Amino acid sequence: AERISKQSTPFVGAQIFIEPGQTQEQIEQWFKLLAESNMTTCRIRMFGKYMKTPSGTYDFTLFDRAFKLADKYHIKVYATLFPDTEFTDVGGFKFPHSREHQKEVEDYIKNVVSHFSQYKNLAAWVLINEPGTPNLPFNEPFTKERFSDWKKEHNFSEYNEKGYPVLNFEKENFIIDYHNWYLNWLANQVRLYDKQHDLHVNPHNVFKLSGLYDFPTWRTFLNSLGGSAHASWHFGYFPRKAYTVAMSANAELIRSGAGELPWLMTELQGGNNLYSGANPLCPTAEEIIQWLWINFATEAKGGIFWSFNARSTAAEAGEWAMINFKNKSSDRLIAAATIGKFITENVKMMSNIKTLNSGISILYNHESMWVEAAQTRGKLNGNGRSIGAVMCSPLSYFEALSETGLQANFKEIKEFDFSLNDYTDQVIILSHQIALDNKVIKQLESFVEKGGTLIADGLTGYYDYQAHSTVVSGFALENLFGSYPIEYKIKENLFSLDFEKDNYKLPAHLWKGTIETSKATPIMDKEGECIACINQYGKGKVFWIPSPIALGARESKDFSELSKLTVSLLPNKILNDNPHFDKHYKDVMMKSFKSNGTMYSLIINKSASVQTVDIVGGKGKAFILFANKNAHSTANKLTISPEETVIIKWKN
Amino acid sequence: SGLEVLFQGPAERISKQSTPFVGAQIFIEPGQTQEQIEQWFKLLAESNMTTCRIRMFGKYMKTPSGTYDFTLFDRAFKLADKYHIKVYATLFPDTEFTDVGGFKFPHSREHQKEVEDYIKNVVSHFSQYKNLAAWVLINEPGTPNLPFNEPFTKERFSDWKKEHNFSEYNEKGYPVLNFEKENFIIDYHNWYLNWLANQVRLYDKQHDLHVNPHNVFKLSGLYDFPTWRTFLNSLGGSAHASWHFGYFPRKAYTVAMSANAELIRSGAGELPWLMTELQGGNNLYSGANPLCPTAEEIIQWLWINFATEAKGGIFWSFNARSTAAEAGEWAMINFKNKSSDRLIAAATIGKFITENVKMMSNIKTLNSGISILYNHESMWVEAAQTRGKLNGNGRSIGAVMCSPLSYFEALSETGLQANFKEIKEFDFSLNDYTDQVIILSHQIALDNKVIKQLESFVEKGGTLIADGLTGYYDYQAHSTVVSGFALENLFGSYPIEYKIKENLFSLDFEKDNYKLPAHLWKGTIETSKATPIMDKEGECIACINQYGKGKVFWIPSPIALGARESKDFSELSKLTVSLLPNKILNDNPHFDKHYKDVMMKSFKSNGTMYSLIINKSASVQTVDIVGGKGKAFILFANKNAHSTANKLTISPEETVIIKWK
Amino acid sequence: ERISKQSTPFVGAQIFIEPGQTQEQIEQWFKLLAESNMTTCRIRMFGKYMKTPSGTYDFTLFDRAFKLADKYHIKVYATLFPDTEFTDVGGFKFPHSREHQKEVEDYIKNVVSHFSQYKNLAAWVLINEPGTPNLPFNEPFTKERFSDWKKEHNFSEYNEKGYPVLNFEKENFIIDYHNWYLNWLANQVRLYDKQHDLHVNPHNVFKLSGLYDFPTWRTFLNSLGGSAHASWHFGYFPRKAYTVAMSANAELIRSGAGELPWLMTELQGGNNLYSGANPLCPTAEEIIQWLWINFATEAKGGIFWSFNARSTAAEAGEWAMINFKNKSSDRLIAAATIGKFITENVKMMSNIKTLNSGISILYNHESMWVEAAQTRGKLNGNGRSIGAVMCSPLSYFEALSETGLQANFKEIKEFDFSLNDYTDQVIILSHQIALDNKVIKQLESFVEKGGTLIADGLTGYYDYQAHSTVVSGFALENLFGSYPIEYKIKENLFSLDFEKDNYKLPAHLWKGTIETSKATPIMDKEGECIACINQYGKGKVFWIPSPIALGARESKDFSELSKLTVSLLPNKILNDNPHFDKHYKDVMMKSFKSNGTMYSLIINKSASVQTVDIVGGKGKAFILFANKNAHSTANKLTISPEETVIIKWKN
Ligand SMILES: [Cl-]
Ligand SMILES: [Cl-]
Ligand SMILES: [Cl-]
Repeated sequence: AERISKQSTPFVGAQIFIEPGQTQEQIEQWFKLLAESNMTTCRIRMFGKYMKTPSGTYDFTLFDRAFKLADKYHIKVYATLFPDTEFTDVGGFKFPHSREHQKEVEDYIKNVVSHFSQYKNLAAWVLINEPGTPNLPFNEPFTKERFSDWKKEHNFSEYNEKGYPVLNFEKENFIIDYHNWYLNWLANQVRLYDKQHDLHVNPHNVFKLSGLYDFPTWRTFLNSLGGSAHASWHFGYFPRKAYTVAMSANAELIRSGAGELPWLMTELQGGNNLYSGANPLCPTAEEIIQWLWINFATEAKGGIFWSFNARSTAAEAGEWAMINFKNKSSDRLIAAATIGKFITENVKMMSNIKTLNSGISILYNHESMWVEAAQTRGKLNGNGRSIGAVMCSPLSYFEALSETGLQANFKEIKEFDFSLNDYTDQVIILSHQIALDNKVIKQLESFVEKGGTLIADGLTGYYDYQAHSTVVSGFALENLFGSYPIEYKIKENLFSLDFEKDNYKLPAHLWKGTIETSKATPIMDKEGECIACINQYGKGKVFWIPSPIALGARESKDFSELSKLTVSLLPNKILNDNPHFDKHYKDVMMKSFKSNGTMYSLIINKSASVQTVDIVGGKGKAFILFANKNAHSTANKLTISPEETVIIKWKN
Repeated sequence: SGLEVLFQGPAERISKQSTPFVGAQIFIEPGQTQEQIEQWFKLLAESNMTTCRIRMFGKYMKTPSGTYDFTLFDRAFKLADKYHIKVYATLFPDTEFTDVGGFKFPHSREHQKEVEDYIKNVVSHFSQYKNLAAWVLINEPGTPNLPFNEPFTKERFSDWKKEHNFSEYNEKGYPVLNFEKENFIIDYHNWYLNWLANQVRLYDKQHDLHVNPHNVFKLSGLYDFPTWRTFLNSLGGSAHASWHFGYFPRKAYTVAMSANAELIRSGAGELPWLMTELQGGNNLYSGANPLCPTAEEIIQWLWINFATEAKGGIFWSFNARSTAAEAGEWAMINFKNKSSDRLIAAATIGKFITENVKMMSNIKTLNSGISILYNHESMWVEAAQTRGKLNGNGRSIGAVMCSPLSYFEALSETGLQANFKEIKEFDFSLNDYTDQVIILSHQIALDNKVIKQLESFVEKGGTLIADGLTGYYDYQAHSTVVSGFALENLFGSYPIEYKIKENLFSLDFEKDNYKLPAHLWKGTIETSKATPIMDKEGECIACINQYGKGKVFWIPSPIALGARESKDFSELSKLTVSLLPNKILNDNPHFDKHYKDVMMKSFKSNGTMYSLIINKSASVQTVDIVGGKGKAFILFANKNAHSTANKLTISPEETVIIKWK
Repeated sequence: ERISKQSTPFVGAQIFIEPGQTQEQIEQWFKLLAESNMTTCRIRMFGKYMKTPSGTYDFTLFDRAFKLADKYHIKVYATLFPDTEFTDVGGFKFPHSREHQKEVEDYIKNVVSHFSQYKNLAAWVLINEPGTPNLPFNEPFTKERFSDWKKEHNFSEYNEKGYPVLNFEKENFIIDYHNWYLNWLANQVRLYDKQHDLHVNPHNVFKLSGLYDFPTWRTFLNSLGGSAHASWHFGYFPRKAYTVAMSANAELIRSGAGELPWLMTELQGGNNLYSGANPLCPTAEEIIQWLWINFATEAKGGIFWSFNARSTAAEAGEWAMINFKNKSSDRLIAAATIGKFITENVKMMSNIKTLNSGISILYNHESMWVEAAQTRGKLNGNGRSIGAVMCSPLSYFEALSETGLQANFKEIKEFDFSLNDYTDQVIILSHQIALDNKVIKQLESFVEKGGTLIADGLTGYYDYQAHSTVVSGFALENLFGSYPIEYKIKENLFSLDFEKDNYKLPAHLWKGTIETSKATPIMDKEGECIACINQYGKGKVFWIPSPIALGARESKDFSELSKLTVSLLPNKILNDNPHFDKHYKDVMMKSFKSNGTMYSLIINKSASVQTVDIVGGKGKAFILFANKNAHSTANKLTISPEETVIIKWKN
């Protein structure tokens, strides 16, 4: 069996949806067109329901037929473990219902892995489709018992060391361990019968469900990390014209989770929402190209579309498909085929992509999400007083930097390497990360002391990991920030922070923060209040502005001032060595990468007008390698059309 | 035959030749005085109303010892008889005071026995009054909240499932849904109403049996009218402006009432029908879309129903309830027990009937030959696919009824009659469908059996117009668009894609720079036998298939819903007229062009043709009437309408009846 | 000391005590509180922070706070707050079980026996914020109490005439249940302490007044309190009318108190981060506005929640008057100016009596209960929703506030109907949809004896059993000299245009038409009878059955309601009471007396400087208090946006 690595040739692929009633002729037509569309890979849901017989034996014939037709057309298979479940369950169950159900799953894995491991075109086991859910089954006996046991094996006090009341987030910490346990158990079950094939899983809805996911632990039992990134389910925090930024952030979040493992996008939107989806669309040909290039530029080893062909009955019947109802290519399959073709014509370049890290990392943590859920009591009013502000704030910084043509990491705090000796020219952004503990504050102190730049806005560090506010009891970040909060005062959803000397008018959301400096240099507003500071801490710097300016940019639909302020704070080396825009461009993105020593840039225009983007930083002259609407450059000034995707190769 | 007439006895038996009546609920509860009740019947008689409806509350007849005391209702029946008023009597067993509408099914076997006792006592006693006109078996059968929680319903559903044999796969092997709940609910309504009819018939074989289905644009998926015909003498209805017409603005409650009348008329088949429950007065705290009907609306509603073959209009209510829910609400009389402008208006229509008995007793709607068809299964599949979302678009509950109602409105604004029928109420057995038209607008579920009926209809000369997602699914929510399109033969074409767009977009045709409003989804197709119609992007968006002697126009984008969303039915009117057989436009009075917020429907009585015209626009309108034969004589006009040679000048809110000389 | 109507008013604040705090921090709070001219604190006596593993009471945490209070001469309102979940911000409202009741008995014995011995204890707060919108009918203690209550009451399903009725068993039980538990808490305290004032803070009064029988509570309290939070309780108003909200809230509690002194136990002292329904941080200007409104309405105190903040989870670092460095915010600086004014003006400030115009706006429990039945709990913000029966009288209250006229805001049973003469008195019944025969006889007596009755909206449409006498035989026909004909629903906002006086009154939702017998009819420009004036003995009735107070609310314009109401007031009210020469949008005035001297409070909530011409009563304006340099010329006051002014009337 071929094993995926960081040097593998990336593929374009699609789900092949197999259910009873389909003909041999139909299935062959799908694999034939898939191969002709420069796709090398499919994913097949190994439905337990469609292998169980009246007598209780396993009949594999429906899936044998599909695997053999895949093999005939040289198509490799991602096989999803999908035990018997109700027909109406579109995504699959996330945990066993009962001990008896766990034994049924054991039997399912034994039978399916023992049989299908023998196909030479099997590429990977997907341990479970879309682990995690917003509706965790605390009602069910299996989960209820595991939670009770977990609480008894943990030793939590109702008071902290100083004597203050605390919350312990038992449910949230259990759910992390429970996901770790079930996925590790699935991996162990597969490994009883198959030690040869890659193990894979697709975390999903990552801007909501990241607080369920411990990716560093998952690395210990996976060969590759996957993902679902659907425009109609996962990108609700963005308008459609910023699905570029959404896909880039989603790719960066999975890339960070993968660490040293290769990653790929297991499940992308291939087609139309009729009745399905939260934010329904039919992707354009232009969007298909945008999403494949964004993922490959972010080190993806594959993009698999849900779905090649459609389900026929009830939920999503005739929805999501890349082929039309005559089983011929839509403009989406034609577009995807151009990217498969580009890969086959550019194998060495496309097999060795490394993202060009600017040195900017936007960090989120589980605990800011968990504390926010407790403090907002689950309200969904779309503001800072609602679920989602702790992810929308860092995503807004991410957007501002994308609109400056700067790459940024999007990482859980535990995925950041705090162990190095030197952080000169590195930048951490902590945007409205409302919960930080003493351990992470020491890591941030070390980072800044060793030359790091820390940017913090909104309610970053207002609470610890027990929802205890050190702002009230004795501020844990006083040392690092060289300053102390004074007040928060609630204002309107959108207000202006007007700096002394007109240096900036920053859009701000909901709360105005005021501070008192000791060691830091104060920054005053036109009302004579202290609204920000710069602290020199060892060899590094802190910029702290306790009003939500990233959320202010989001609310005002204008990232230009956040871009300008952030650029002014970046170490010179980042702007000298990284291709970026000469200024902020609304609804344009760029991210750069390297392959075998050569530098490349990806540029996408999501504005309504032709844009001329002046690219500066790094070295070399633009050669346009890919441009789907005949972009042209004059010196390093790129003229790019609405919805166009461009790859520049930088020569000498 | 002559055995039915010996059974009939002294009691009136309603027929398609009965003189229509205007009537009102007489609300009887304890605490009212003899003098008050007499005042109501006296004013009802003086208002040219011949008929009342009375709720025979079990609660107000049950005594401490469990005997029935009939005194309260005897008093009312005797005062009705004194003023020559006939009574529709509603069976309404003991129930909580707070239950405004009544329970829809028994709670338990024990409760069923209490209902049996109630029917025995009440029917045995009140059947003896010579002024009893009908038994209403149950008030407003059906509900949006069916009691699956209660033991009687839970057990009936379990038994039903055991007596049906469903597979999880179809003949070709594909997964299926069987809609067990929905099919049970049809059979459950059939069972309980048939049981109530059988219970009444134990004690009274003389009097008409009646029932009032309600909220028909939402609850039609509960109702099997063809089966109900087997135990009713007349079909009724509730059609309340404040409860049932939420899919329409108030200025189109004309169209809402016309469609509601057409839906019940279709359900009635060979039975006579009447409107059992119309809104007679004001909403204070009650209703979803609260109003107080204008005098003009009362006249509009009575004429629309009569023009659609109604044998009566009964207003809820003559007098008001006094305590809690609807206290001092809904009444046609004011708090001094005198006439509101609504009762004065209703009285003019009672007077017209007495002065025009032979005309008004023999109304037959002039069928254009256009039938707008809905089916239970499109509603059931929509409820499964939208997961019950209430966002008011194609991705929500209601689109499968709003789409056909939009075609209905376009035709109303062209002055053309159209039937509104459940697919099983359409007669597919004829040899010739020349000059007949079926509109299937976003009827998302069609099975092989109905497709064969449609093939036969078109082959034999029928015109079929299909828009939106018509035929996307079968009756098991299986999409033949995915597995092998069941309408390919009839349509001479095959779907290619749907692509979701905004709530309102334009279909921009290749030719004439022609534009159609469309809702939510753009459909593209590939033609084999059909003639393709292309858009400016070079995609095929519609086709005409010539199939035997008939034709099919198929446009798989929702253009009826596009007209609804744009609040403009003018293009849908023009397109539909262009597809009609010439004989329909030659033989039927209609407007020379589309008129926004005007309606006309035509009818015949004893060989003479008539037209009803209502102006709901803000301005005086001059409507040029063409088609059929004759010269306009204005027989009814409440605001001094005048005509010059078939051009009618009609005022805002005016109702006009033209007699064609 | 024992509170009385002659006590010197205080400014005070919650001192929030929880484990983890240092001696040094707590001392810093009491020191700054004393330096801020505050004499009083309130402390939540958390059972959770006194219970030991063995079940003994350890009082240490609260001893430390009481001793530091005493050192700085700060008196303590001590809230009885038995052991409860850390997540319970407000406290439980009733015992969960008989066993829980015994735990509460033990808690009261221990806490009252111990803390009664501190010389700086001022009052026991029997329970924090009695009442809740979500009553625990599910729990055994309440389930049993409701069963017993129903067995001891005998309700019929029909009235005397034979009509069906509702009996509102749940609502009547809840009144008796609140009365019982608060009386029981008072009796428990009195087992161990007969020396200290008993106090309680009813809250969210524009929603929860239907839970509260203040006349009964007087029998076991020494003072009535209140919570009046801008972020929880004033949702029926925009922020610019929180002046009117606070004035009405003060008037409602003042009416409930009767002969007892009252004070505001719980005002908003600081910022909402994640908490509150209508979140804000009060301005310095709002702090001053709220203290003066309450004192002008006879309040003996204003206590802010909170001096210092909670540290963990719910409201962590929220609500506090001090900043995160434990120094004064502009809110504490503002409150300190009012504490200073009181110390410099003790005799004036100790003897405030509100100058009653003679106008009383009456609400009743039963209108709220019948509305909840008729609207089925709908929250659509119109007359067909929960709240219209309180928003209607509050709208009249606002119209009068914008005329500079004081008005009482009273439950109907708090009005004294026993007097011989009501000459120059006015009752306004605005959309009080339920009235019974007993209250109608009291209103007949009131009008006969010289009273003026103003009724709008659906006042008297129903009786106390939700039976409409409008349907069966109108109970108010005698008093009104007229009979309803119809209601017809219209749009959310329409205009009632009088034939004669060219009043054009905004009206909400329903148009009422009537027929006059003895009354003089008032016709509109459509030729319909929409109102009447009935002469009844020495008094008069103005009846307009369309909602004109709710019309003013919906149009955001109280000017026409002001003009119409002024035209109906007895001359003596306009001659003897300071008021505005005309309607002023977003300005309020209320007047008071102390030791024979008359004063006026004026607040400008408009965006612009206003010049208000004050007329009525006697004397020349002297500005005694002004936070933005107001000036007067004769009796014409120039007042800045957000400014609070006290005029002393000299002659
Ligand atoms: Cl799968
Ligand atoms: Cl009835
Ligand atoms: Cl407290």
